[PDB]
Amino acid sequence: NRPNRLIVDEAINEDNSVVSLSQPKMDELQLFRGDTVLLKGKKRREAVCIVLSDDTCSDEKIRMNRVVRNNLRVRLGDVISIQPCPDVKYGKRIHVLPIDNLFEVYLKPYFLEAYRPIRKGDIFLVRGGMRAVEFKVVETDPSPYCIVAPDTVIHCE
Amino acid sequence: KLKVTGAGINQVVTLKQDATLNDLIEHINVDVKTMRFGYPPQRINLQQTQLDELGINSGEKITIE
Repeated sequence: NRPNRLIVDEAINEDNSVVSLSQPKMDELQLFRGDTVLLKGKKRREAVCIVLSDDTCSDEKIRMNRVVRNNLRVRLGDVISIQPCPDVKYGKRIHVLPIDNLFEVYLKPYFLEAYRPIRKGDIFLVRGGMRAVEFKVVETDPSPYCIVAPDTVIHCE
Repeated sequence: KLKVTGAGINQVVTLKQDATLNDLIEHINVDVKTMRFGYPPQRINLQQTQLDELGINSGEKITIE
């Protein structure tokens, strides 16, 4: 019942960088479509995402895909805080490590023209080629998050 | 109501329901080089049309550089 604490719900959109709220809930929070928001889950787990409206989503719920839920260590049904993320800067450089060539196939199409927000310690899944591939963000500059821009250097192990 | 962020400014901006790109640039008291907006994100280079035309609506966020 605190307007900014929302119940974790399933995503329709499988975009890793997006969470969705009902337009009445966004109105109540003075949040704008496309704004960067800061989310908080377990234990100091945090995530930065772009907020979209969804007129099928219940005012009290937040649509967030598996990738974001795992970064927040939450499960469907858990409760989350959303607040605006005041200023995330464009990235100069990020360092990512694949888990078990990656730039051309996966990372570059993933980031190109998307302006995705990213946080140190994120694990993220990229589709392309034969299999999907998960990467971890080891570090970002500025730390601990930034917007991946076209001129952001990508260092991949 | 549009929220507007980048080029050292962060401000909600209110304007005509029918309003036009020019009037938007004028309300922003800053040299604006680019605008980015919507989902998937589209890009505009400002180096004319009714905001309505491109898809911009009320309660939406514009990022400028």
